[PDB]
Amino acid sequence: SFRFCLECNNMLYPKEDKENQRLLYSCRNCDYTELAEDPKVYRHELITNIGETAGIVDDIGQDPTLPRSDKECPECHSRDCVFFQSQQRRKDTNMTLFYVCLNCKKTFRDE
Amino acid sequence: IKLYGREDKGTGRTIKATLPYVKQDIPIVIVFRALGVVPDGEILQHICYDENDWQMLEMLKPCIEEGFVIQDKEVALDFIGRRGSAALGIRREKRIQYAKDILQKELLPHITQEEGFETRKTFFLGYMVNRLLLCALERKDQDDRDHFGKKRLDLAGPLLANLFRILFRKLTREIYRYMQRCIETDRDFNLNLAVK
Amino acid sequence: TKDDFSPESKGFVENSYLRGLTPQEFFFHAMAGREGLIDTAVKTAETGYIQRRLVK
Amino acid sequence: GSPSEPIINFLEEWGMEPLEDYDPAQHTKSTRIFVNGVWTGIHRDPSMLVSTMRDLRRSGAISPEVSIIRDIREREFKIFTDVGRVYRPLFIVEDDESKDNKGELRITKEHIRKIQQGYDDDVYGWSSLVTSGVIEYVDGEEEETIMIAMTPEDLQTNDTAKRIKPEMSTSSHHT
Amino acid sequence: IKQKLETQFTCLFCNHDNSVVCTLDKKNSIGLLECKKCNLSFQAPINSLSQPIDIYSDWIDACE
Amino acid sequence: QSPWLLRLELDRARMLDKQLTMNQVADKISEVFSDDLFVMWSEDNADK
Amino acid sequence: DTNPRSQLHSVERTFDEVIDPRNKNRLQSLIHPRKKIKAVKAWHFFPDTSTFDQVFHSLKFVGSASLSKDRPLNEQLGQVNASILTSLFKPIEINPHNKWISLYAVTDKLSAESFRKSFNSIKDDNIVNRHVIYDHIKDFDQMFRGHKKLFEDFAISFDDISDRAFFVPIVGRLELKKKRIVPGLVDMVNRTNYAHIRMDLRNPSTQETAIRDSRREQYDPVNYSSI
Amino acid sequence: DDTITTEDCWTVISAFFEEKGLVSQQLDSFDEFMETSIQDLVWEEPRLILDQPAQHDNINKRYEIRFGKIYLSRPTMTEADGTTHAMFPQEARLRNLTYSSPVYLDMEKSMFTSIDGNKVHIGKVPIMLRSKFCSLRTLDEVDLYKMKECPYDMGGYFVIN
Amino acid sequence: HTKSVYDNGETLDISLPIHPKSHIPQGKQDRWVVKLPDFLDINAEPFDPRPFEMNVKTHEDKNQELLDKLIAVNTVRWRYAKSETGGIFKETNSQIIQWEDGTYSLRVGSEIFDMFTTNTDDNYLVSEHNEEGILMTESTLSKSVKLVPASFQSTTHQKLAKALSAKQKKESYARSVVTKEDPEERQRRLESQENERYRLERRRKQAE
Ligand SMILES: [Zn+2]
Ligand SMILES: [Zn+2]
Ligand SMILES: [Zn+2]
Repeated sequence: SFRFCLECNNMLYPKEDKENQRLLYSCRNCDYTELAEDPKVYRHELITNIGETAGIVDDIGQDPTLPRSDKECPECHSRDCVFFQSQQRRKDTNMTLFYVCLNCKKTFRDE
Repeated sequence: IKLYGREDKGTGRTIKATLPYVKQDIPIVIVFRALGVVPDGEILQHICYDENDWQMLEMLKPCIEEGFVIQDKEVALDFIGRRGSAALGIRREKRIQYAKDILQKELLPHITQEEGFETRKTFFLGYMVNRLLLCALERKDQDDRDHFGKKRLDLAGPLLANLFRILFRKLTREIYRYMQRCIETDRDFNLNLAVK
Repeated sequence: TKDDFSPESKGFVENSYLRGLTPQEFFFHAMAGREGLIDTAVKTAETGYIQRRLVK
Repeated sequence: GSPSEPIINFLEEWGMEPLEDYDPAQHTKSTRIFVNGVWTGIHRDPSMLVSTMRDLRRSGAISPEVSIIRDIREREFKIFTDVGRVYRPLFIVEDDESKDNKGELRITKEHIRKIQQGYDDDVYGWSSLVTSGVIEYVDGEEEETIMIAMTPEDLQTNDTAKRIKPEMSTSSHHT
Repeated sequence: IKQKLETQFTCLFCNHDNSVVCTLDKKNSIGLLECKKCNLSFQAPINSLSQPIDIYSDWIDACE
Repeated sequence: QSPWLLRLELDRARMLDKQLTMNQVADKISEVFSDDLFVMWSEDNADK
Repeated sequence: DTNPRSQLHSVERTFDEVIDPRNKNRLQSLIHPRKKIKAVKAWHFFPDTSTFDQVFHSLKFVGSASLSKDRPLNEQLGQVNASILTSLFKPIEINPHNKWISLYAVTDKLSAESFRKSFNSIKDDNIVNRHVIYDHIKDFDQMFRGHKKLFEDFAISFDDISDRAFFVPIVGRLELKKKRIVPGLVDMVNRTNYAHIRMDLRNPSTQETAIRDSRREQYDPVNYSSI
Repeated sequence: DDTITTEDCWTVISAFFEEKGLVSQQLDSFDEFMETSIQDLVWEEPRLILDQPAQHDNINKRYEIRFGKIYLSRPTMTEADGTTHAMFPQEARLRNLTYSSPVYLDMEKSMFTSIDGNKVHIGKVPIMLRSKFCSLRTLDEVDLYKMKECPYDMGGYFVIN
Repeated sequence: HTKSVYDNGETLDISLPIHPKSHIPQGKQDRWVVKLPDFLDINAEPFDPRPFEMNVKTHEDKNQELLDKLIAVNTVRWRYAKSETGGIFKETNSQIIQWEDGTYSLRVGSEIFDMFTTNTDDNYLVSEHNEEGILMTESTLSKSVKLVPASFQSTTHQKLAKALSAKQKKESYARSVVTKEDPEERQRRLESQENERYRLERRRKQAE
């Protein structure tokens, strides 16, 4: 998540003040500049796990084509649950199941 | 809407859109500003729907960096018009009008054709870019080409309609040519002779 | 149902020809037979070209 | 092929809100709505909308060949009135939980005897079956989102000659 | 690196066609249009996405 | 020297599987970049 | 029931079956057809007589032009703020191609509060000369969409003491977006708008009031027809 | 109620085939094309406009012709001698004719002038057999034998030459 | 620091005429913008039974007539009601009902239409002053409200469904006709006449 100029709406780029030795975010079409809070200017993940469990919707229990199991919900302890494998579909994706209850909709595994 | 740049190749992964009656590909930020959405925050709102998805944001960063040169609607329209494969030497005002013509019409015609109705086109461009990035990030399988629910069958109706449209356009052109030829005499043509 | 890796859900015909095939097994077996027909009708031309080049 | 104007009118009447009233930050959970491939609006309660559209199609108000698809995973609700889509008829199983007839075929012997007679008891043919909500057409894209039984015997839970039915033990229960 | 390209544009002073050559220097961000017959030189700034059509349009606007 | 810090985290599991040493990686980087980059590496007993 | 007599009879039947808001028992008798839930409170639905002469437009900010998004603007104008509730808009068009909107507001909270109280309490014929000065804040690009039908949109206002609900027509919708002024046109920009605007409150003239009454005579002729 | 058996499924399928038939898609598509598609194809470009600023006294004359309704007829045969009569598919097959019907279009001509037309025949469209515009859609069972047409014939094809 | 562009200080001494309001909002200057459905109409004019009865229109098209009947019976109206004490009062046929869940519904006669509210920010209502070319704000439009029929069994919904279902059933553009002669006869006879007058014109021009 990156921020934008509050008066120009354009993207703010990181900058360093030579005299102050501080990190700043400065727009390019305007003189607006704001102090940087975090030092993590850039991050790149070679191996990532996002998109595995993020694929959750509140009304996934209304799908009739999804199998229904009897795994115990940690939160609601309901007798009815719906499970599915990982939404991320890379060639080396694990086959672990994600179980969703009909009340709390918490995603969990059998591991 | 092509996504240039291979894995760890081609420097930035720029996105260039292809428009009808335009000779060269155009970066997506430029066409977005051409439709009339100049700030970058609004463009990101149009494309993405989850600010926490930093992966698609970092994929979009090179496109914004490339398109940063253009910062106004009229200049973007002029850039689109310059490559519009029209007559050479067209004036700037006529170039902008030609760009407006080629942007309102012939660009996603199935959505709309009337004026002041281009927000939907911007939203559909956002949807297309979202789908392209989503498949590029391997989050979804590429659309199946053999999926029989995405096919259509042309029965006698559509086939005869296409053929009749062609033949009727030919007949209309013949009537037009005969009218031009026969007005020179300034005669009251029966209009039953113009048709063939 | 979605995400079903059971043998009968991915094309294992449990029955025999004498016993008869259920509709799902019938469709899967038809898919396999179509693949066989296509493979024959396609490889024949490639093999013919190869043999002609060898003879020449 | 059918005109899409009645579909848009029904969608607007039943709470769909157009694109100019849409902000991605605000409606972070709303469902998009496509009609013949164009994004026309958004909706916040897609379940009641799809139920209403399906009931309207079954009652004959909408043309029975109109395709109504809900993609819950992708948060989309697509509608097709295009020309050239291959469909096929299917029986309809009463899937309403609140109904006593849950999990049973809607068609009964009364419909069969009406068909055999040829008239209703205050012409009764195939179209009457389709518009009375016991049979409906589905195309190749709507089939992605339905669960079909092979035979009416499948709707309820040692011979060397008869064939073997699938066990289907992966699912504790089916709807 | 200066890039010299022959273009099919029309000079507005000599009226000879196919006698226009576009010289753009990306290092200094400049583009020069020279008439092979009139020997007139037109200079205009260029950007990273500039093309000979851009400099030609700039020359047309400057002419009018 | 520049204030810009460039760091990267190595997967301990695969690093052990490939039977590699942090010193070896640092030496390879130093050899390919001479003295143009100052490099520090965490010990093998670090959590990451 | 295509008979005109049947339609008229349906009209009077609908008129006669209006539930008295004070009747608690009859209100509780009414039940939602689907929710099966009793009614709590009711309001009469009436049009507004004093406001039909005026023209109402729904004004909205699109995208980054949101006042909430503009943090320095909100801080300057106050974090409902009476300054927003008393803002002025000035549409100026140099040419068909070039158009924008000018926004003005009262920076002082006390002056804005006094002006808002005076404006919202106009029920008598004595208005104090409130020479309020409005300061320019920002300019936005504008687009307009018109309603084909008169009452395509209507805004509903409530009045609990009278148990009524007054609705007013909406003529069109105006959208505003943030506009970055070109550096080459600031010379003409400084000659277009103004740093301040002074508003003086005066009682409406007799002729203008008569014109407005004549305009309103289309809706309500019992209390406004000329004699 | 009572359970539904396989025989009831076959009763339903029999009802389906009693209403639809086996070539219903061809006939339905052709009926849709003839009923509405031709008119819309014509109205896609409903105006031909010519203008002329005559100075030969500035007289700007605009000559515009508009396309109106589409009129269709039953297939008809016009002999060499001149007589015209209704045509049935068997005669077309035997005589190597084409089973087609004339199409008539209304053209309205306007002469706009500022100083500053009936059913014309445009062609013959072949008719799909047993469709709504075929002569065999009527005629019941008995007359189908007098016309030397097989009652088992299902239509859905054209007769060209 | 984006310096203020305008520093001339020029000021206009414009005075606006304002009229007293028949009502004043209490506690909040909030209003709800509501889109008008096709099956619901607003009749601001006072109800006049005699012109209404004398102006009822009958059409051959059943769908159009049914739609007009539905919109007329569902139209919001008002009329002057003579009080039993001799006074005159404004009487309306429309009411707003709030249920126990807090939802709101628009009621016309026995018909009930639910309201779906979506919160909208930075949306305000203004008053247009065309003679002075300035816009004066009125209040804030906090929520956008959609009107939805309560249930399937509602008569309005059933009438709408009937009208829309039978509207798309009628589709027949081409009109049949009977050909009595050769369709090509006009062309050939007119070509013969044109060739005849061509020959006559050529002879005249050669003799002229
Ligand atoms: Zn900026
Ligand atoms: Zn639970
Ligand atoms: Zn020259």
